[PDB]
Amino acid sequence: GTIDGLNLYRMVRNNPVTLLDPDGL
Amino acid sequence: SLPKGGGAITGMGEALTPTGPDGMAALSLPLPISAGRGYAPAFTLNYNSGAGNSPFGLGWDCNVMTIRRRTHFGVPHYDETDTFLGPEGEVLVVADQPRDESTLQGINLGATFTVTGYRSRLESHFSRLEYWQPKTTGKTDFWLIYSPDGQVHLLGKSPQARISNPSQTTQTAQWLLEASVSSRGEQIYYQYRAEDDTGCEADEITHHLQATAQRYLHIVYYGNRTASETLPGLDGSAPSQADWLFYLVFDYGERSNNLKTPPAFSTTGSWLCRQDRFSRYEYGFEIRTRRLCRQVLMYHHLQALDSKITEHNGPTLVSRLILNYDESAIASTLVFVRRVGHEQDGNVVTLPPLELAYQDFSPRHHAHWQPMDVLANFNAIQRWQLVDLKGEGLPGLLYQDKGAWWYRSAQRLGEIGSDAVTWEKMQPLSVIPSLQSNASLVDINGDGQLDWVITGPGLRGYHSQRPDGSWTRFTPLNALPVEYTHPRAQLADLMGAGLSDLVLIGPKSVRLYANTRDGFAKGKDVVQSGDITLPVPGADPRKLVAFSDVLGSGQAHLVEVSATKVTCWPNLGRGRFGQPITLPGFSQPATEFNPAQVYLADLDGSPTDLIYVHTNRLDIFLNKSGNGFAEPVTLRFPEGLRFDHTCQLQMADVQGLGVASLILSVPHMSPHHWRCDLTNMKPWLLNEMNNNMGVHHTLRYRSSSQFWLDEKAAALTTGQTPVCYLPFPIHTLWQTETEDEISGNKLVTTLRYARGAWDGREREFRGFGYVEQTDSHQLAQGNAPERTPPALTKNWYATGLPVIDNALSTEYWRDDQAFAGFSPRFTTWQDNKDVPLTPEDDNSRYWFNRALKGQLLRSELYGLDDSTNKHVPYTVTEFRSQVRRLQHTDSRYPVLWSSVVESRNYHYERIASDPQCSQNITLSSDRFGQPLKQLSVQYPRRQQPAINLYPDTLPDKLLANSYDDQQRQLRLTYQQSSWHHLTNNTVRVLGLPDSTRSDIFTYGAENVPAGGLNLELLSDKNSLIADDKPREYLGQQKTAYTDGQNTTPLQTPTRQALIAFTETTVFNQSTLSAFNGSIPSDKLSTTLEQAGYQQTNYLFPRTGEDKVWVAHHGYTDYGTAAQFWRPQKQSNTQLTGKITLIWDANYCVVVQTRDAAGLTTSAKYDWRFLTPVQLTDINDNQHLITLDALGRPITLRFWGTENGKMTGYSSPEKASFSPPSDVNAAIELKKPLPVAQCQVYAPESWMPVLSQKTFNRLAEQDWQKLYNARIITEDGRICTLAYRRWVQSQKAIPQLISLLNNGPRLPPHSLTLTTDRYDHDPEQQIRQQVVFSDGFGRLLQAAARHEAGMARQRNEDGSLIINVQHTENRWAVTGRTEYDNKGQPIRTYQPYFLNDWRYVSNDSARQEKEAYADTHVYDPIGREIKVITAKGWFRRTLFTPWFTVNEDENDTAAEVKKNIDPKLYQKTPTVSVYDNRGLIIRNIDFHRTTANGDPDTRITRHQYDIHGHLNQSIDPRLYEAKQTNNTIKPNFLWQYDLTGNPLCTESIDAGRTVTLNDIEGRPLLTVTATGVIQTRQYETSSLPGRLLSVAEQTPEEKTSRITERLIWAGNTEAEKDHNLAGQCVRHYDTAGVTRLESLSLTGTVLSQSSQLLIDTQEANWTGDNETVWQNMLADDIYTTLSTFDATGALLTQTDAKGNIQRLAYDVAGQLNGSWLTLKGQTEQVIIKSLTYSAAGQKLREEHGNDVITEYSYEPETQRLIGIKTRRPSDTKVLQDLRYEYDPVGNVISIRNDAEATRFWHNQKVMPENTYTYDSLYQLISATGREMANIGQQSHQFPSPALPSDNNTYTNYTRTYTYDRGGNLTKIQHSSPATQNNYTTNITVSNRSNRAVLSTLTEDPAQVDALFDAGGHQNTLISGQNLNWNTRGELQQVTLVKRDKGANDDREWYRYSGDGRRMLKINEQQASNNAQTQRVTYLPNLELRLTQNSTATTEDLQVITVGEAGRAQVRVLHWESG
Repeated sequence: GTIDGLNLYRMVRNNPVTLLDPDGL
Repeated sequence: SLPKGGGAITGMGEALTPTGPDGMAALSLPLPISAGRGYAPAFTLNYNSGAGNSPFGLGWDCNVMTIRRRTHFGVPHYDETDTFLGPEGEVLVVADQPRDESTLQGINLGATFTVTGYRSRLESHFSRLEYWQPKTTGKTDFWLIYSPDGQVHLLGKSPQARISNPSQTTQTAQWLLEASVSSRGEQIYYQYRAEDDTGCEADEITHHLQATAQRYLHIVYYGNRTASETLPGLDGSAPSQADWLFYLVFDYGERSNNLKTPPAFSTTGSWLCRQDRFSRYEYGFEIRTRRLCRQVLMYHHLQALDSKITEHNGPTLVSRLILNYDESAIASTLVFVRRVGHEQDGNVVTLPPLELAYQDFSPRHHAHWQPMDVLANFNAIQRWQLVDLKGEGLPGLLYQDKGAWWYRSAQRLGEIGSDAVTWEKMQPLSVIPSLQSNASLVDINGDGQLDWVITGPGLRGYHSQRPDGSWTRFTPLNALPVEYTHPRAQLADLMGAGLSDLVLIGPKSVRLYANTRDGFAKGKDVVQSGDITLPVPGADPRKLVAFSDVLGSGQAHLVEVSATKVTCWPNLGRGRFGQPITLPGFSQPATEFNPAQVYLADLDGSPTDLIYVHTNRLDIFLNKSGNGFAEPVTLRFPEGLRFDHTCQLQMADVQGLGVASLILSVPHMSPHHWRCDLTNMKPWLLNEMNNNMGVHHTLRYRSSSQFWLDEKAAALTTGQTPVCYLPFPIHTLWQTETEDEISGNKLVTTLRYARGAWDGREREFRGFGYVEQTDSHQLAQGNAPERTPPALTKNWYATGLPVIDNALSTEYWRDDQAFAGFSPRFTTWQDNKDVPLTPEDDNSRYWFNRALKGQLLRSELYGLDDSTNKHVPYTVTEFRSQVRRLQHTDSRYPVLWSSVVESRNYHYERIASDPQCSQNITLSSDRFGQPLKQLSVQYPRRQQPAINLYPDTLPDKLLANSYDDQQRQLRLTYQQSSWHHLTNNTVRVLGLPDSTRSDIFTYGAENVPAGGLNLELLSDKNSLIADDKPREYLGQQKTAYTDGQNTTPLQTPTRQALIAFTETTVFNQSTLSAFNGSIPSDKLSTTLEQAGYQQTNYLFPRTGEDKVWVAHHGYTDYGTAAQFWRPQKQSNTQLTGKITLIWDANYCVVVQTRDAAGLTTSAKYDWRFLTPVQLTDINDNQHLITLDALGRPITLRFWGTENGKMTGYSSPEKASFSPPSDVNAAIELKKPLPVAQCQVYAPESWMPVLSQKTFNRLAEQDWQKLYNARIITEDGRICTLAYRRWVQSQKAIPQLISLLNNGPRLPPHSLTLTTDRYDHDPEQQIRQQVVFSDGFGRLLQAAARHEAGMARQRNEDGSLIINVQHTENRWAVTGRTEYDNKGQPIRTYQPYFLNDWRYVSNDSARQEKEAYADTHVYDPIGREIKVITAKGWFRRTLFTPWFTVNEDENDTAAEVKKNIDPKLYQKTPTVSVYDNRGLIIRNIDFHRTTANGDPDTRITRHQYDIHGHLNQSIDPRLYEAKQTNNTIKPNFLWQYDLTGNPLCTESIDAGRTVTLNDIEGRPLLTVTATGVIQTRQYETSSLPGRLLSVAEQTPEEKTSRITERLIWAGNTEAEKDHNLAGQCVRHYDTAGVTRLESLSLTGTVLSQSSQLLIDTQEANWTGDNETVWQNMLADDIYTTLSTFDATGALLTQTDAKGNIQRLAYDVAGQLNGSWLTLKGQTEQVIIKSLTYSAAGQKLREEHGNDVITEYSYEPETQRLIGIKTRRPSDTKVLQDLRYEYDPVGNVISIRNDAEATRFWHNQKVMPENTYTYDSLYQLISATGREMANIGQQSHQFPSPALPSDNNTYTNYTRTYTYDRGGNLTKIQHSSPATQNNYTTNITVSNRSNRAVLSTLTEDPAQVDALFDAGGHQNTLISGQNLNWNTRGELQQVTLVKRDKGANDDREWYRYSGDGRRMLKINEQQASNNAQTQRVTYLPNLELRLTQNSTATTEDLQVITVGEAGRAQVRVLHWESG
């Protein structure tokens, strides 16, 4: 749900070099 | 159940009691009392600066619930006229009318008693009292108390439990409490102890006859073994020890007081007599107190609690509380408290003692004569008086000049706040004193009450036939027996014809001169009396007769002073005088004695003392508690002085400290007047404390009289005159210095009092009307210079006097927009409704306003900083009080109730224009005080002011963006309640909840009246809560009570008040509308009741409302009264089975719990503390812990069954382990250890411990002197407080100690060990952890030993060496934190490695500069406002009433002048806007890319409804699109039920999901966005209600399909052996079934299996036959079994094909090496060694390929800066990445110092990768390197660069563009060399966030067709369709569709229940090589299978070692192909 902002399709807060997503949650 | 290492023993934490109004100094100490069954005595050791002497010392008290006769008058008459005081100390009034009874609690009494009910006039607890008087004489009387919670207390039936006059047994003064009983049946019986002549010396015995009235608490019985509703001992019999389980014993020196032997319950010892023997003398008879409590012991009945053990000696001591004293003949004071516990082995363990210190009396090092330069003009040296006339607080100069009386009051001298006192100009005093006659009373300025008595020669009735000197003199009347107005008994005959003159000899001592006595002209030196006559004053001219309180009782006793003996006739009230008391110690020559040189004044402030004036000196005599005088203290007069009868010497309190001073007057010398102060600080007050854990307090007192001089001075700076209302000085607490001996931080608090009050009618102290608290912070050297401002709390209390309480509204902080001020509400109680009334007469006004006393009226919090808003308060609060009149039966007093009906709260946040106002109102309360109509009010935000007062460093128009329509709303939360109560003559249970109902009103901001809302506005007819105005339903609640027999709810509960269940509304008609379209109308009621919901009428209903849906919860079954009604069975809801509780024999604890499914939990306890010590769980595994004598876990063991075998930690019978007590030795304990954890406590480490060798260097008598003075305890400890005052006082120490100055001292620490495996030989080793604490119990640090490495070092003095050096013990220190005295962490240090475990002194590494530490700053509220990092950046927070500005490190990066674009991140802080409810409604962000472009406002809006749940949310881009179209659905619209369970989730991205929650909170029916319904099925009502199966059904499907099946393990023994009990053995998920074959002791999966379905079958598990399910599976069975260590870490794992991974662990529990053993092969090494950093991150790693990886971390920030991966075989750097960050942590730089590989022809340099971000921290630009032959980026995977291609790489550069909602919209790729620049576009929808590749469409309004209802993309790319599972899962992908319906190139997958992909199958339909890859995903195993339709082409196995993404190792294994 709304655990990672409101963009349900955004990837790692548009900061791919710094962050990462382990399980897709 | 018990601590697993996360807790410790509660820090004693004896914080000072606030005691706002009275201003005294208080303290609380808890006695070590076991709660037992739950009913225990409530006792506390209470210090109070106003308390006198007690059986515990001066200023101490241990109050017991008593009831006594009123001592306001002289003495009780013991007639009906006297009045009783309650336990609180309030006067009582008759309730109802008396009655005659003779039976009580089913026990025949013996007489016809007349019962009179009694209640207090001012009622707080609403308890009811009864007085039981026997009509027929011969029996005793007693009292009863009916508590509002059903308790009954018996007070004073047995003669041992009452205080009576030994002469007349009928006279009773205090009814001590005898017994008590609870509603359950618990009983408590107290047994007191009368006074004996044991131990006391003969002179005490002979002087004090009839000294048997005093009572001392001795033994307290509770925890009765048999249930009974009767008060124990109601017959008058002695308590039977067999009947009780717990004993609370107060020792007085009878038992042993040593640390070697434990005291026994049955003692034959001797009572001890104190030195400071004293008497009370207030009830008309001597109440001689001669004893002191030396110990408080708790004894447990072990033989009755546990039948397995027998008590030989008797009840066994469990907790010992030692009380040592500072015994002296003047007064005794408590200066030592220590908790002690004796072990079973005879050894004892001890907690650090508590040291207290009081002020001392030294009149030879503090007194020297000083002239009063003030009185230079004062020419009158012979006749004047230093007495306080008006009652200001300090004595003024009373004199007559030129034949006219004058008086000069006291006045401040110089700087305000200085104790210097001077006197003002003389004033007329128009009242002519010579008007009245001799020995008459005159008033002051015509005041109400007669104050003084005058005696003058020129007055009438004067006959002094033998005088030396005489003049008109005044005296205080209070210094005489109150019966002077009309004398009786001895006072009538002693005064006789009259009194000639009354002359003072002290502050309250008066010398008597009898008139010429007519009727007996001889006038002999004695007048007859009943007991050896009485003397006559003045007759014998060599003897002194005076009225002086030398006994310290409170009454003017008669004193006769002779040359060789003192004689005191005590006062007994009503002019009675007791037998003489010879007071020895004083004796002067019989020839030289003169009574004029005798003066009596209290100099120590403890009984009056004696001073004899000589010509050149004076001698003092300290009164030893009314039992004599000590040796004289010679004080030299001023040099060159000869005192004679012409001079004068007056004793008065010029300092106002309560102790007299020496005022000298000499005619011939200059200056004429002198002064000598014997003490500048009042003695015998607690001013210093230390708990020897690192905390040391310091109290400082200041007199209230000096405060009045300051309040008068400040009020003299203005043109007004203040009035004082405190006649006597009160030594109020002034400052409280709190010092931490570890952190050096001080916390000096300052208190300021003003507007003191005193009641002249009731002679009571009301309190101050203003208290000013100020708490400052002073930190040690080397700390940060950011000093936190000292807060300021201005509090106004109602004193009960209308003269002060009316004028207290001026000192307030004014506000033009404030709401209406509060005035008290006076109502009566008529017809069950508060009827307001205006006070009737001045007598009624006095009683009403008096009830308001002690109530806080206004509270303002100020921050005292240099900021511009320093004059503005943070929060402002004020309360309205109500006084309800209850009855008018008595003419003297009416009965009232004081309560706070209205409270108001302000949150200015130092912003006066825009406050946050809130207010709670109580509209009505019942007759017993319970509320009926409460109301919470959230006020609307004020209009935006024309003058912005917010700071100007905020972004652009942010203040204008802070305003929302939700803020401008008036919210009235109106709740109604009903209560049950049992009103009976023998039953009283109050405040029982019956039913509640909450509603909420919603009005516009224009409905607020000008002055605000009050109770009168709301009581009107048109008010906003009238019964006709609309409202919103919030819910309702009702409590059901059972009688214990049947579950049927009754109408009125019983005395036991058992709660059957709790009912809570969940649904109504309006909330149910969220099921339309998802649930029909007919099956809704059927499915709602199927879930368990029930219907019932509205509580407090209105017209047109019916049948809300409720849920009952909290079911409990209770036993019979013979079991104390303890619960037998409990249940959550009606869908789950009950749990059964099996209690012990005594019904104190639960020993066994049979769960719903029959699994049991057995508990074995320790009865010293009644806490579990050995538990048996569901799988019959034994968990065991052992405890110390104090209840602290010391060892941990467990054992049980794994795979059927019996393995575990060796039992205490298999292998016994002696727990070590030393910390250094337990570190040197090696393998093996049979315990899981070994705890070593060392809390007394802060006290120095001398070695036994230096103990031999110090002789016995030298130790005898130190052990005598309590400076050294019996063990090897030194008292910190006793040492410091022993170096200050008696400064020369007779022994040198080498441990005080620095030396080996450490804060309170504790060791913890942990084994990792069992006895059968492992790697083992010991995991050692050392935690450090402070005086407040906060973790200073924690140390953990590692295996080996290099590290800094610690010096032996406590300092840190920055040089790093190799050492054996790594001992990493983490969590290093420095706390102030309030708990807030001000410094946090990064982790590090140092040898040894000893603490590093704070001041050493404070400014070490190399040690990296963060700095925090806090506001007076406790919120963090500034955080300074190690690098120097600081993130900040700005708090406002309506928003909170959060600036990150880049936001404050501009203000660092003291990365790439500091101006870019300027003014971009996250701003969260709050409403009046305190909910986040807006989240404001600022977008900016260039250092010049002004930012974009990113506003995200969240709307909360009136119910308070998150209703709507809309992102910025849809908000912008909505401002042009209000018909756009927001990003999220949630519907909830009344409780808050989300029912409907309406999202434009992921569709609409509807879910029906169960009553236990379980997912019953879930409807997805596509339309599929998911129904879940649970176990029957008689089971834990776990899940059984899950059924799903699409709209296309007609019958459901069971996709998941659950099969839970039984209770059979065969399943306990594999530890399977309570677990799901077989789980039939959609992919396949996972079976649980075995479990470990720690619960980890030993052995499990998995079996997959066939590809041509869907997961549908119909029927209840388990065999048809096994027909759909595959023959391949994948079983993964593994083994674990004791700490739940994986050692070995076996895959499905037989490969094993071995994982060894280090001493720190971190993996230090990995191994891999292929099947049929040898064990080859994967990870050789593994070293880690301080913070636990990986540091260096060497693999089996012999290639080493080096990690580098930023020591300031613990961030990864570099990765070096070199291979030492050829010394070639394969990869050297080096990262660089910005202050937030975004990756901006990635350089590579490694030379490129051989694949790249003619390439040696690797270009740098750099990145830029916007303020929103989205990746804007990136410069990477791409190989030349990549072409355009597509889903197609590129081709590798083979070494023969001579391939090259070229730099590229991408720039990204982002939607305002976060969607990526464009990628501008550009490579300058390869000339292949392309652009990738993403079309985003107009109404959602669904965005696809531009090639699919460029139309926004067409994208929503490319997505399903659930939000899944139905088409990946042109020609590739994606089908999806019923669980939002990617079912199948079609790669290349082939025509004519043929089978195509497709891929499809299969996942488990938790979503993990277990299967992947790809298909190719090529004509040449039709191949189908099949991959099966298993734990650390991949099964890749490629098959042609001809034969099997390839069989591959992939083995994974480690987790993915963290240096995982892959091993490909081929069977074929």
